[PDB]
Parts: sequence; C-alpha cells; structure tokens
Amino acid sequence: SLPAHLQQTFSPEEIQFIVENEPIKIFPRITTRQTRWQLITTDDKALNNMVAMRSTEVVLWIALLLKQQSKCSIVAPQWLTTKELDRKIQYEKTHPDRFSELPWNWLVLARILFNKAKDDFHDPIHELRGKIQDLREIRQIKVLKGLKYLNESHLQLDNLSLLEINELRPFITEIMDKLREIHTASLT
Amino acid sequence: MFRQSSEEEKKLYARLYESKLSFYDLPPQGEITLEQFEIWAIDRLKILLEIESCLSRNKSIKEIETIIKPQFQKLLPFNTESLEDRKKDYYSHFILRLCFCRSKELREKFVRAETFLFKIRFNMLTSTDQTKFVQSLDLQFISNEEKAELSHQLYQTVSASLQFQLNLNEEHQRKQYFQQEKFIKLPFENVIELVGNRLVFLKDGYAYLPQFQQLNLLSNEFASKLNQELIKTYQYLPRLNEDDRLLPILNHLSSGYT
Amino acid sequence: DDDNTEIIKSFKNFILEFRLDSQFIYRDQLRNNILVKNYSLTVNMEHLIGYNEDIYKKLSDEPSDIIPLFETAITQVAKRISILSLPTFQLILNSNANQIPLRDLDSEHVSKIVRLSGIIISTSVLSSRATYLSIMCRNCRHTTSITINNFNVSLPRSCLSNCGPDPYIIIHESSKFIDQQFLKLQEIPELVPVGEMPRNLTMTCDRYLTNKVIPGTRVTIVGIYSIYNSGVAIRTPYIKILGIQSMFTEEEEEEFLQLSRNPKLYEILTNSIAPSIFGNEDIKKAIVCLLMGGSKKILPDGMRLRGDINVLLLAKSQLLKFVEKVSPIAVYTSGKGSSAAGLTASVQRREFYLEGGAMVLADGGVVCIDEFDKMRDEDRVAIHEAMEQQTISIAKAGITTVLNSRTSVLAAANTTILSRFDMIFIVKDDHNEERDISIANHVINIHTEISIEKMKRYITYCRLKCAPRLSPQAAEKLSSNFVTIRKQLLINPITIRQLEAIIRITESLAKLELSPIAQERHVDEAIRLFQAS
Amino acid sequence: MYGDLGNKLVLEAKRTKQLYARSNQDVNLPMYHEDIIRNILKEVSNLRKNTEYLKEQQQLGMLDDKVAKCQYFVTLLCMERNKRCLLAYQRLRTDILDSMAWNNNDTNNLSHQEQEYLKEYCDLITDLKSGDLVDIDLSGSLVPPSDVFIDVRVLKDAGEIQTEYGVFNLIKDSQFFVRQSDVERLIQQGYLQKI
Amino acid sequence: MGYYDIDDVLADGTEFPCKFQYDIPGLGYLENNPGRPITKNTKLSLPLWLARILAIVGPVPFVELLPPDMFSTKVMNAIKTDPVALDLHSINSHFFSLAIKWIMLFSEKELANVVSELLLQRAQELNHHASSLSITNIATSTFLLKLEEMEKEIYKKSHESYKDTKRWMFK
Amino acid sequence: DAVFGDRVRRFQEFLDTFTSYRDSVRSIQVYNSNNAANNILPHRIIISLDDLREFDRSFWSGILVEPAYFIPPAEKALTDLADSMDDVPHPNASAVSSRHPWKLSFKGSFGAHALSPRTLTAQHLNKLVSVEGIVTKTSLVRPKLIRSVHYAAKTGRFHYRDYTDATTTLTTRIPTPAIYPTEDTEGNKLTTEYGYSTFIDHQRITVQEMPEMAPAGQLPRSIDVILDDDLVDKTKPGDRVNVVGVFKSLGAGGMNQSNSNTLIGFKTLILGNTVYPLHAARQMLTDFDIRNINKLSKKKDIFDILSQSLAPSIYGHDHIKKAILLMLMGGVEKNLENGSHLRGDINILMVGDPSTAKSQLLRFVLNTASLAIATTGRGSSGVGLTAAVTTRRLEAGAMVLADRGVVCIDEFDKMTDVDRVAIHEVMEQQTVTIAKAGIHTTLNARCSVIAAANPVFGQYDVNRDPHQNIALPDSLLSRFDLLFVVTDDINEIRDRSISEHVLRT
Amino acid sequence: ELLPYPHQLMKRLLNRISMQSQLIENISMGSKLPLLCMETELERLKFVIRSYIRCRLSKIDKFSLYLRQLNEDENSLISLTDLLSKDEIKYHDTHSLIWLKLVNDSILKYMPEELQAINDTEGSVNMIDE
Ligand SMILES: Nc1ncnc2c1ncn2[C@@H]1O[C@H](COP(=O)(O)OP(=O)(O)NP(=O)(O)O)[C@@H](O)[C@H]1O
Ligand SMILES: [Mg+2]
Ligand SMILES: [Zn+2]
Repeated sequence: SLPAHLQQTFSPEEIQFIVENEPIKIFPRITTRQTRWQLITTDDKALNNMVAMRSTEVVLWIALLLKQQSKCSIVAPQWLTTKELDRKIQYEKTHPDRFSELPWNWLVLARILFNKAKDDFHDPIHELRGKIQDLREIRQIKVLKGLKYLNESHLQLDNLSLLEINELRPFITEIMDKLREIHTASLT
Repeated sequence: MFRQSSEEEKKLYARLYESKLSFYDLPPQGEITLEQFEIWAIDRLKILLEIESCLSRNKSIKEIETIIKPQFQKLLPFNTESLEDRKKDYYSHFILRLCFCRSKELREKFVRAETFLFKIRFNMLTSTDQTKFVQSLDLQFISNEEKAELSHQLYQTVSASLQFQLNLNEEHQRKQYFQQEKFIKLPFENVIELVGNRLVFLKDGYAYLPQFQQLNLLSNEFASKLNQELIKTYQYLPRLNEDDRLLPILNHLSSGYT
Repeated sequence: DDDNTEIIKSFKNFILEFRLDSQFIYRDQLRNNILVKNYSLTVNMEHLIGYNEDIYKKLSDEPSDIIPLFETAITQVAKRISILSLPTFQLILNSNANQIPLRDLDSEHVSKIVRLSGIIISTSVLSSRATYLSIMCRNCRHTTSITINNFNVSLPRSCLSNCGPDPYIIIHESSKFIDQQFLKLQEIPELVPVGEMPRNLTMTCDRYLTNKVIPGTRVTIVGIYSIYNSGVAIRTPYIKILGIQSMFTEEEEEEFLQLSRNPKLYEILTNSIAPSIFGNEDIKKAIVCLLMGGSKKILPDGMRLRGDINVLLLAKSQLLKFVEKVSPIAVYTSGKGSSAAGLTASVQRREFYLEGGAMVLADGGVVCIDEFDKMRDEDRVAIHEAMEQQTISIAKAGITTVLNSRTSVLAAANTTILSRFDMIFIVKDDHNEERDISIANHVINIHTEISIEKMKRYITYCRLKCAPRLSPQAAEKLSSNFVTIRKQLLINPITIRQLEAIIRITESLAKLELSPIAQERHVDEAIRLFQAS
Repeated sequence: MYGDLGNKLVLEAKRTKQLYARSNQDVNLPMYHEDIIRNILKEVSNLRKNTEYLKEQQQLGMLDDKVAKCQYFVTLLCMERNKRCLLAYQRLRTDILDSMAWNNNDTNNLSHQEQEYLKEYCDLITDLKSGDLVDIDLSGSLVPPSDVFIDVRVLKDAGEIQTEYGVFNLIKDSQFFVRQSDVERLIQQGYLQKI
Repeated sequence: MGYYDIDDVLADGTEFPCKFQYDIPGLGYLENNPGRPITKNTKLSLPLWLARILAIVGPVPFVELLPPDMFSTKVMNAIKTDPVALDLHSINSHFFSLAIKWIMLFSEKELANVVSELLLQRAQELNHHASSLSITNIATSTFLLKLEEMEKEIYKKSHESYKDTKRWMFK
Repeated sequence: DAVFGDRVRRFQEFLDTFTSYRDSVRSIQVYNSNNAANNILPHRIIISLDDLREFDRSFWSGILVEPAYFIPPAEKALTDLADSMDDVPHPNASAVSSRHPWKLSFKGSFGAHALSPRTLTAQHLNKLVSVEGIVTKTSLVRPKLIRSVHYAAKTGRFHYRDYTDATTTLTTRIPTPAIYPTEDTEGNKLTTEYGYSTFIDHQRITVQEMPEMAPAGQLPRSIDVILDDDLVDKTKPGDRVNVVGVFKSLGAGGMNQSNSNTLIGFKTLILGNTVYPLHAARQMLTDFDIRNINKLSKKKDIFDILSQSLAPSIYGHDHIKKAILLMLMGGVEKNLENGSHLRGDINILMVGDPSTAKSQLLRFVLNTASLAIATTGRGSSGVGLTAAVTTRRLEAGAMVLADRGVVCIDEFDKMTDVDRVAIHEVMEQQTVTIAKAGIHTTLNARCSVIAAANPVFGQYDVNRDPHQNIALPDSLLSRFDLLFVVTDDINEIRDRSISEHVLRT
Repeated sequence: ELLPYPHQLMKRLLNRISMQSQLIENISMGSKLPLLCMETELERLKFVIRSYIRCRLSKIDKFSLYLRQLNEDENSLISLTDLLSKDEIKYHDTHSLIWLKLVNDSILKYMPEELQAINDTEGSVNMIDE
C-alpha cells in the first residue's frame, strides 16, 4: 500500500513541507487594507490588513508565493548573519562535545532562502555560503565520534537539527535494535 | 555529541590490597580458624627468620631478594588478587604483633625483619604502584625557581648518584634526567642516614632530596608506626590473656627468636 | 623565504573556495577520500586556470619546485576538515592540452609538463623509497631526522653535537617508506614511419599510481619530462607520471530462464550453429553436446569421473572456426602445432627445459584441431594420456613433472585412434547454385534463432548453474540396452568405456532444460545420436 | 528429505523480491511454480497416508504407545514446515499484487485464484474511494505539492483528449505552461514530461 | 522474528550436528534409509527447525546437540583479534541470526559479549563506506564482499538515506 | 632506557601466570641434562599469541606492531626464568661464556598480517608478518662470528669482545670491523682461544608465490628470508612453506653517494623467527588409533575386509586387490654381517585387454601410498627414469626420487628396448651407478614397481603361446613377483552386474 | 503500534474541506492572487490526510489477525470499533475474507485437520504477528 521507502522515515520532501509551515517576517510592496483571502489552516487577518512597507508576519509558503512576484520582500532571520555564525563556529570549536544551539531547521531554511531570496540579504552571500559549510563540517566530525556509544539502553542528543537526525535515523535505530536483541536473548 | 547516562570484610581487604602493600592500618573483623592462626603466623615467621638470618650473614638486598622471592608463592604470596592470600598476609602480620610486642628485643627484631620485608616487596612493585601506594598514605616538593637557584648544588650532589645508582654514565643523559627530576625539601634530621653519607644537599637546616631516592623515609615511617603499634599492643596484652588456646601458640612462635 | 608561504597560502585558499554552482567540489572530494583511507586529490587544470591564471603560470614554469608546495597545502586542509596521524597527500592531475607524439620529444621539453599516449609494454616489481628518515651520529651518538620528497639528495656531512668528517648512519628501525614502480611506454602502432621499428620511453610512478595498469594496454599519460644520470656531457631522458587514463544481473538470467522453458530449445540451438552450412543436422547436435558437456564427480575412495566430451569430423573448416567463436574459451591449431612442443609437450635444449603445446594451453576450455592426421609422432602416443587421464607426464633428462590437460577436443581429418573419441561423424555436402550465388552476393556486399554473444552467455550460465543426475528409470533402461547390444553381438565391440560416454551425453542433453534429473527422454535421444558408425 | 523442495521454492521468493526491489518500473512477477507446488502437495498427501496407516497399526496394537506417538509426532513436524514455505511464497506474491492494485485501479503469469483475487481487491479499493471521504483522491500522488504552475512538454501523440479541468490537444513536441493539479494524471500515464 | 519472513524461513533450514539418545524403529529415513531403525549414539546432521524440538521433548530428550563448527574456538580468536578484516560471509551467510537463536537456546553469556563487540566494531567501517559519495569503486568493493546478508540490508538503507539527502541539497 | 626494565617485568608476570611454558623450559632442561651424562634439544619455545592477548592487550599489540622494542625484553625474561631454575654444576670453559640465550616463536591468529609475497607492501615494514609460498633457492650454510675470547700471556687474564652485523639484531647498532685484537690495552701480546669463542650458523633462502595464484601469465614475485642457529637446513627447493618473522629494510639505498640519482630503492628482507610446513606424506597416531588398530586385527578375516576396502568403486579383480595390499605392506629387508644384501620389496605386472580397468586400478595406488611417483612408459627415457649428468653434477631420475616408496608405470609396452634395460639393476640391486666423462658414483633406489601393459596382438590370444602374446625377455619377467593376465570375456550376467554397478556409482 | 483514530477531528476537517471547495467554486464563477492562495492551501490540506489514511491502512494489512484476535477476546480492555474508523472496519473485515478464501482453497484444502487453522498459536511457530 504505502511505498517501501516510506515505511519508517520521512523523505526530504516531507521535511521541506514540515519546515514550510513556520512563520516569517516580510515587507509588502502593496496595501490590502481598506475580496479577502479566507484561509482555513492559518490566520487570515494579517494578509487582509497589509500596508505597503509595513512589516508583518506570515507563513513561509505564502511568503515564498508572494516573493515569486514583485509584491513582497523577505527579511532574513537574525541568526543568519556573519556575526552570529562566527560566534557559533567559535562555540563549536571551544566545546569539543556539545553541539551549538542553532535552530532545528537551519540547513533547510538556509538552502531555501539562498535560492528563492538571494537578493534580500544584507551580507554578501558568497561569505554566508562558506560559513554554513564550516558549521556542517564541524558537526559531522562530532557525529562520527558519537557512533562509538551505540548500546543496549539509550542515547542523549542535543541541538541536532531535524535534517541531520533524519539523515542518520535508519542506521542508529537498526544497529541499536540488534544490540538489544542480542542482550535480551541471554536474559531469557 | 552522543552520550549515555560478610561482604564488607571482602571489600575492606580488596581496598587494603589495591595498593599491593599496606602499612597494616586497621582492625580485622569476622573470623578465621585457630589452625589458620597458627599456620599463617608460622609462614610469616619463617620468611622473617630467613630475612634475619641473611642479614646476620651480611648479605646484600639483591641476594636477600633472590633468597626470599621464591618463598612468597609457598608461604606468603604477594602481587595477588586472591582474598585468601590477602587475608593470610594481613592476619599473619597482626598475629606476630601479639607474639613480638612482648619485649624490647622482640619488638626490635620484628620491626627490623618486617621493615626489610616491606622494602623487598616495595622493590617488587612497578613505579605506578609505588606512586599510588605512597599517595594513598597521605605522604613538600621545591619550586622550579628554587630548583633553578640551587641547580648547581643539587646537580653536584646527585651527579655521582645518577651515574652509580641509575647507570647514567653519560653526562648528557645525567643533565637530561636532572632537568626532568623533582626534589623534596625537609629538615635534615629526617634523612640523617643520607646526610652522614653526604647523599643530600644541606641548606639552612633543610635537606634537598631527589625523587628517585627517599624510600628510607617510607620504610622508616613503616618501622616507626609499627613500633608504636607494638607498644600499644603490649599495653593491652592482658585482654589477650582471656583465651588460653592462643598463648601456647604465641609462646611457640616467640621461642624461635629467644 | 616568504614566497614559499605565499604560494602555499594561495593553493590552500583555492581548495577552500572553488564553487561551480552550489557544491564546494574539492572540499567534498577531499573529505570523501579520507573516509575510505585514500590520501590523494585529483585536481583538474581547467578549474585551476579559471580560478586564477597566475597560479597556473607559476605551476607551468617550475613544476619540480611547485608540486611539493601544493601537496603540503592539501595536507593542511585535510586536517581542518577532519580533526578537532595523516601522511602527506598525493596530488593527481587531469588535462586536455595538445598531445605530443612520443617521437617528437626533444631538448626543448626538459622539465616541462607533457601529455602523451602509447602502449605499455613492461612493468617492474614494486620497490621502496624513503620519505621520513632518522639519523644517528656515530661519534657523539646524537640523533636527528630528515624529510625526503621525490622530485628532481644525499646524506649530509654537517656533523652536529670535532664530531667527524662523515659520521651519519640510518636508523631503519624508526623510519617511513613508500612504494615505487617503473614502466615502459611504446609509441602508437598507427603513428610509426614506414620501415622503422617503434621508439619507446621509460617512466616512474609512486603511491596510489602504482599497480594500476598491465602490459599490452593503450594509455594516456600526464607527467614531467626530465633527465637522469646513468660520450661527453650526456644524460638519459624519462618521465615522472602525474596521472593515467586507459557474473550476471537478474534481468539477464530471466531471459535465460525463458529460453530454458521453450518446448523447442534443442532445435533452436542446433539451428543457430553455423547457419550458412546446409544440412548436417546430427553434426550440429553433437557440437551442442560438446559445448554443454556432462557432469564431473568425485567418490569416497578418491576416484574421479570425467565431465568433458570429444568429437571427430571426417565445409569442415567452417565449423571449427564457428566453435572457436561461440565457446567461452577456445584454442585453434593445425596438427603440426605452434612450436616443437607439438600438440602435447616436449623437452628442448646449454641446459634442458620443457614447454607445453596446445593441449596444456587450452586447460579448462575447448581446443579444436584443423588436421588431426598431420599430428607428429610423439603426439600420436602422448594424446592417449592427454585424453584418458586429462594429464601429460614426462620423466626425461632429469625433468620429472606432470601437466594438466582438462579440456574437450574437437578434431577433423581427411585406425585404432578413433577409440579415444565419444562420437565420430562424416561431413556431407549439397550443391545448390542459389547457396553459392547467395554467398557470392554477400562477398560482393562486403567487398563493395539466437545470436553468438547471447548464446555464449547462455552456455556460460548453464555450465555455472546446473549439473544433473540420472533417474533410476534411466539406469534400468541403459543397463538393459547395454546387455542387449552385447548379446546381439555375441550371437552374430561395445564396452564399459562407451557406456560411460553415453552417460555423459545423456547428462549434457538434460543440462539444456536445467532439469536437475535426467530422464528417459534424454536417454532415447542419447542412444539415437550414438549412431556414429 | 521432506524439506528440500521447500528450501528450493523459497529461493524463488527471495529472487523475485530482489528483482522487484531493483526496478520499481519493471514489475512483471514471474511464472507461478505450479509443478513444484504440486509436488509439495503430493508429498503432504504421502505423509497423510503414512499417518493413516500408522493409525491402523495403532488400532491393531503394534507397540502404539511409544512407537506410534514418536513416528506420528515426527511426521507432524514435516507437514508443518511445508505449510510455512507455501504460505511465505504466496504471501510475497500477494503483497506485490496489492501494490499494483492501488496504482492501476498481462494476466498470464498469475494463477487463477490470484486472477480472481486481484479483481476482488480492485472492487474493495473503488468501494473505499467512493462514498464518504471521496474528496481526497486516495490513489493520487504521495509527494507533497511543491508548485502550482509548471512547464510540461508533449512526449506522445495521444491527439485530442478530455479531462475534468478541460480539453487538451497533444501536438507532439509542443510545450504547455499549466497548473500541476490538472496534468498530474497525464504525467503518471506518460504523455508528458516536466521541463 | 515474524512468521512470513523469508530470511527467517531460510535460516531455520541450516543443518547442525546431532546425536541420538534412544533407538527408534522406522526413522532411518533421517539417515536416508527408510527401511531401518535409528540406533543410540548414532550421529547425524539435521536442520535446525527439527533439531530445536528433538533436543527438548522428553527425563532424557531424544537428541543431543553437538558444538557446531561455525562457533569453534578458531573463529572466536579470529573475531577477537581483528573484527573488521574478517570474512563472515564465507563462514556462514546468516551468522547473526543463527547466533541469536543459539544464544536463546543455551542462554550463553560470553558468546553474547563476543558477538556484541563484533557487530559494534563492524558497524563503524560500514558507516564509513555508506557516507562516502562520488561527486573509488575498488576500495569500497573489496570490503562489501565480506558482509553478511544481515549487514547488506543496513548498508543499503544507509546509503540510500545519505544519497537522497545529498540529491535534495545540491539540486 | 628505563622502559626496558618494565617490559621485562611485565613478561615475567605473563610467564608466571600461564604455567604451561614453565613445564616446557624445565622438560627441555632435564632431558638435555640426562643424556649429557651418557640428540640435544634446542633452547627454543613457541608461545600462543592468543594467551598474550588475553593476558595484556598493550603487550600483545606491542609485540605485533613494534617487535624491535618488545621481542628483545620478552626473550631476555625467558632466559632469566630458565637460568634461575636448577642446572648442572661445574660448567666447562666453553659453557661458562657461551653467549647463548633462549629464543621465542609464535602461533595463532595473525589477522591482517597474514600475507603472500605478491601483497607484501611498504606499509608493512618493521611489522611482524606471516607469509606463504614455495621455496625456490637455498644458500650454503656458513659460520658467523659473534664473540671471541683471548688469553693475555703475562697477566694470566682472559679477555673477550662481541661483534654485530645488521642481520644479527632487531635493534640497530654501529657495525663492527671483524678484526681480531692482537695486543692488550697495557701492551701485552694476546692469543686467540678458539673453542671458547662462539660462532653460529647462517643460511639465506628465497620464497615465491604459489603458481596457482599467478595472474594473467604475469611474472611471479618473491622474497628473501634469513635463517640461523636451529632453523638452518629444515627446507629444500620445491617445499611449500609458511614463514613467520619481522619484515625489515637494509643499507644506504644510494644516498651514500652514487651515480643512480637515488632512483633505486632500499633493500628488504624477512628475518626468520619460525617456520612451518604445508601438507599440499605422513600422519601421527592418537592413543585411540592404537586401540582400534589392535582390536580390529583379531577379526577372523582381516585380509578380506582390508582388501575389499581398496578401490570399492572397481568391481571384481579380488586377487589383484589382495596382491596390491601385500605390496603396500612389503617383506623384510636383510643385511648380512659380511655386507651382503637380500631384497625385500615386491614388484607386480598386469597385462590385458582394452578397457579392463588396468589404468583405473593403477591410479588408485598413487592416492593411498605415502610416497608415490607416476609416469607413462613412452614419456620417459632410460636416463630420465634412473639418473642423468649436468653442469660435474649428477641429477636423479624418477626411480631414485621414490626411494622407500612405489613407482607406477602406465603404457609399459610402449617403452623402447633401449629404455627398458636401464631398469634391470634397480629392480634387484636397488641401486643406480653411472660411469661417464668426469663422474663415477652409486645411488640408492629401493622402491617397488607396479606397471600395466597391452598384449602384442591388441587382445590376448589364448590360441598362441604366452611368450608370443607378451613380447618381453625372460630376464625381465623374472624380476616381477606376480604377473597377472586379465581379459574382457563377454557373458550376460557378468555384463549385467558390471553395468548395474557403474550406474549405481 | 496502530494508534487510536481521532473520531471528532476528522468529522470537522472533512466538513470544512467540503465547504471550502464550494466557496472556491462560487468565487471563481463570480485580483487573481487570493484565489491562488486558496486553491493551493486546499491542496496542501488534502495531501496530509491522504498520506495519513494510506499509512493506517498499511498498518491494518500487517496486523489483521492480531486485531481480529484482540476483538474476539471478550475480556479485552478496548473494543475494535474504539480503535478503527467505520471505513477501516469495512476494509479489515472484507480484506480478511478475500485473503482467507485464497489460501484456504489453494493450500489448506489439502492439509490434515490438525493443521487447517490459519491463526494457530499452538504450533511450533506462532502464526500471529504483533
Ligand atoms: N568394474 C569395471 N570394470 C572395467 N572397467 C570399469 C569398471 N568400472 C569402471 N570402469 C571404466 O572403464 C574405463 C576404462 O578403464 P581403464 O583403466 O582406462 O581401462 P584400461 O585397462 O586402462 N584400458 P586401456 O587404457 O585401453 O589400456 C574407465 O572409464 C573406467 O571408469
Ligand atoms: Mg585405460
Ligand atoms: Zn656530534
């Protein structure tokens, strides 16, 4: 019935779909305030009451839908700037086991905004693309150290992103399950 | 990164022999047999008799070690995980306290023999075990600045000793070792045997001792504390007199030294 | 002094920054190589030129000096992307610059990057070169170390810690080494000027470029062209290499299985063999059995039972060539053989030696002989052992050895030697003018059913998957038939060595169907086809 | 021995599973092994005859307490292990057929019981798809909607065709700018590509 | 351990060495002679789905299990010296399934400690070859010929996961 | 320097813990001490590398990855153990300063370091490895100086000194000039005391990858191995062998100034630590075998049981099977007090029709005799079958190679007359003798001969004399103990029985 | 496991979907961009429900005999209708009969009476998954 590759996990398309439901801040280039939108899964007042160059908050999928056309501009999140990413890299280097406290959707949102909204950043984009890479590489080192503690009981993780978890899910759970089977078989 | 998370007598002797040697610090508990009491005491007594015999024959530490080490596996094992061996060792020492506290001559002979056995067993340790054992006994190193200021005198003091005791014939090797070596400062009266042989540097009433020496302080503390414990053991011998079944054994044990 | 640091800094910033679209291709490649314990990087010239032409200019002017600087830059990046120890990484290059023909290289090209191509003709064994090396000073007994790198060195003489004129020796007990190999490149055959034998070069490679090619292969090479010491003021040239260029699926066996259940498969395979040859039905049937073979067996008392088939043919030239093409392994020869070894083997001379003919060389496969009557005298007697025992044994001039001869023989000619074969047949002809006209029309066309590769793969699959056994009904049938023929001959020879041949034919017939058991259906066709006469 | 045929049959289940998993577009499950299954069922019938004969000997009194109990029990295990093999094989081919039924809602390789089974399951799917819950197309796409509008190019000359949104004329190698929600079915049928 | 699972169905058919504790009439077909009895202290090789029961049902049960060659001392020493280099595929195609079945049957403690370490040490290199994506074949192909049928599934489901993520990102 | 002492201590703990090695030391010592009062066993011990792993992993990996730093202290500790155990008093002058410590050897579980000559690679240098292959060359044995002793004439003092070379030690030292000192530090003239000095044996060999593993007709690859003391002469060319030792490099590699521009590489070797053969014949009996053999021998008809168990896949010919069994057992060889010799080994010949299992039955002996050589009668010459000259050196033939064994000759009727007459000595005097330009020597050849032939007319003709059917001289037939004639006589029940038999087979 | 169905939520959601569809039709028959947003929002809403129901039906396939045994147990702490929706009940019931008919005629018709049960717990292997 359901496809074989969706029995236990989410595909990256579903991960993008999940991230798209979050709110984001925009500057509209038109006034809607005095037809009306009449949505059923969100607030409707914000879109009906827009005024040009007045900041407002909407779901990300509608924000990208507007930015497709002239009608809108997207404000970048404050963590997505050179100063903050510098500090997070320094945190990563300083604490050789803890993960730095980046938001749960950082990879997905960065790789959406760099494609759909390359024109709306303040920093030069060719530097952000480097610092995002540095963060992902350091985190991958820390992941490879952690896979030596798979065990029969449990594990704790902190600040690991959704896409990063979903990348690893079928390996961690499978090896952990087999260690559990081997151990309990000796008890019985 | 990823992250997870009587019995008391047996634990006591495991703790007491984690260091592999003990100052024999604490009161035993629980029970053993009277046959065990006699046999264990006689075994330790045989080793100490041979130690005193070799010392009366003026044999060296190496010769005594060659003579005594084969006897541990038969009479009094050492460097062993066995609870029976550990209890045998501990109890036999405590029994011979009660045998040899009785007089000054017996106390001196027992302290001498037991301290020499202590020296032998300490020589059998690895340096890590020696360090852990010394640290467990709660036993002042000089500053690097003081070492630098006294470096000429300290090196003049230890250079011959480094050549003869540590086989460092090359002066280059002696200098490298001296650069890595630590020194201890204490009153000269505490190491007077090394003072009389001019093996330590003296300044303002303090003796400067390298870390590769100083085992005589450890063995002297063992001897002194054993002498004090024997004096205490002597003071409460009237309580031993309540079980008659032990006195013939102790008389027999002491007769071989009189 | 500072130039060595600026150059290293430049190549370090190259690896950390080269994007084409959205992927940092050299950072990703360098990380993915370390995970499989491959310490190298394959840079492409065109990307280096695109990034900054000045770097390529420096590299193009002085390659012997600048290649080591880029290699150490790679190591410095490799640590950042994987550590919060590693050897020095090997740089490898790809290029599209114009090829130089090997014959045109000359004094204008010494210490330049050169791209060329040819055929490898020889390969040395591996040998050890030093990279990190430790030194002991004989007088003072002081110690130090040195770092070699392999570009165009000797032990030093500045004594340290007087200390003497030449006091240094090597501690092999605390030093590091790498692999090195030599190769020979010969110019392309379709380039050589007429009437001249081809020219060739010698060349060197180390670490991951070693043990990558074999003799006889055509290759393309990128490397520094240089000279070494070995007339007046004259030296030998060579090349230092920096880069080189040169079972079934499920969907396959499904076709073979569909063929296996076809009710007319035997007819189909017979029809597919030498289709131009008219008639000769039973000849084609026998060749199918020869290609498929029986089943090998081994018993508890160690005796060993043969699997091969042997056939003789008395037009006939075409079939042996067809068998050579369709068979998975094949050898073709005429009766005199390729050397004084003949068909089987012989001893030759100065010390004596031995060499095998075209029975030993075809071991494991099929061999076909084009005129069996032209067999030499020694081979006439030696083929008895080669066919009955599947071995050849020699004890002559101090040589004492035994050779393997595990093969199926096809033979043709135009006596007692016929007894060695399982089946014998005589080729037949027909003289239809349309056939000759068709052949002639095809000849003019070049001058102006199952295909071979599919059939060869199917034969391979069947040989690997199945080895069938006689059912009890077949045993009663065969034994009854055997005693019947001997009784008929007695009242008027058949022998066990022919019963054991009929069994092999029966098994080979059951093998086409992939049936694990042989049946009376196969026994009937086996005895029907046994009419050699 | 009585398990050899089962050990041979199950290898075809493993084989067809790997062949199926390798290429999701190429589903044609192979010929049903009627002959091996018939041989297995004949073996079970032989074992039944043996147990019945043994029961006759038990009623005759032929050391039936120990001998008939052990021989009967051992025979019972040989039958059970054959039941397991047959059910495993049939269950695999059933899962493959169920997978095809959802997309489709030719026949020669299926056994006749399987040929009616597939028809029954198609009736069930259309019963669920009808009635209440009809507003969501349960047999539709499972990939989340990414864009409203797409550009699609015309791959096969199906001529003029009708669809719930309207009418299309599929002129070979023409290109449309159209909403995906309309042409999703035609992309699945294979008349169109997204470019 | 599901009923309809093909790998479990197929792993239960491996043979183990066995010895009898009673003589029994007519069961000689186990020894491939239907016309004869089985006799006490005879030794035979029987499939696990049968030997697992005849070793339990009574008292003295009918069959005793002999220590099989795939759990021999040589294999244990090979496992403990270098687990990553080891060719488990040649030792037995279904090793980690039979290991768990045997552990349940005899409640072994030390074998469980050996097998847990073996699995944990091989998972590391398996992840290394899973993570390594082309932007090589020989280096990967040499290790992936020494995997069990059990390990191949984990490798396949890991490689596809990494590859799908990579494809989505760079797109 | 201090680390050497701790490694000696740690190996002493191992030797005290695993006590089966003490018994080995002591048993060798008491055995040698017994027969010395009237052969001698070597001062060598083999340790299981698994015990050392379970005792201390840090010492195990040290032995296996840094052998130059771990093997010497371990070997020193073994010598102290053997020296502290009791030993015979008042040693002689040579025994007092022998310079002869005990030595180690290893077995079990090498893991990744089990290799072959093709795959030994520069990454493995200075590691402890195990290799497999075929011996191809062996050097002559040579003595080597390691210590010399000198007596000073005036003072009466005995002096000594030691020598080293790069293949004598795992660790590296300044080389020694091989000079003998003539004069004392104090000017006294010295004398050299041979017999108190110490020399050891040395031999180099070469090992090559097995031909079964050679790829694509490519050139095969090989390594040189160094052996000494006890390991000398335990192999010969053609042996399949497995060698254990340390893989090491040597020399200056051209960095000492040379014309090569240093393109040439360093030299390398394996220092032989232990050697084991490979079976590719002999077996060793367990106690249970002696019991079973003795019990079986008391059956009423053991000869029938054993004879019918030879080649059961061949129907019939009971008497030939019995004859082959008696051949495999053989008689008893006699040497009389005056040097005269009486033969013991039995020779058998069988001649018969085509297809009657002659070659098939002859093939069985080759796979049940402990030493057997096989040849066809026309594929062998008289000299090749007995002995031949080369360069002067004399080279053995097939009958000389199978000395105390059996030789099988098929197609005996095809052998020429010039070849047959070379065999007349070997089947009675059991020797080979050559008298050719520059050579005269006698060689031993004690084997039993079994052979098969075809009759003159292609099938045996009962209507002609046996001499007409068997074209061999009377002096040759006399040398075969049993001569068997066998034929394919057509009969219904015989045919049925044989055919059913081969079909069951 | 198979988690219990949200009975109330689904009723309210499906009613809302119907009303929104009719509203979109009415406005269409009556700026473009608001209609764009409404249409694609309804697509986003329908996709989630489609995926969710397909997953639940896939779970019902795998645990059919277990759910039937749970329902047949008179002492069960939860009834099958509490756990499943009405459509799911229909699917479970009729699919079990279809599968049962197929194996009953093909295989089990030939077995002796001791082995004819399909949901046997007492055999040498348990026939029920969970
Ligand atoms: N009981 C038997 N009697 C005779 N031949 C048998 C018997 N069993 C098997 N054979 C077959 O007989 C065939 C010929 O045997 P072989 O030993 O080569 O005969 P041979 O005496 O050497 N004949 P030849 O090679 O012509 O001198 C082989 O294929 C054997 O397998
Ligand atoms: Mg023959
Ligand atoms: Zn110096």
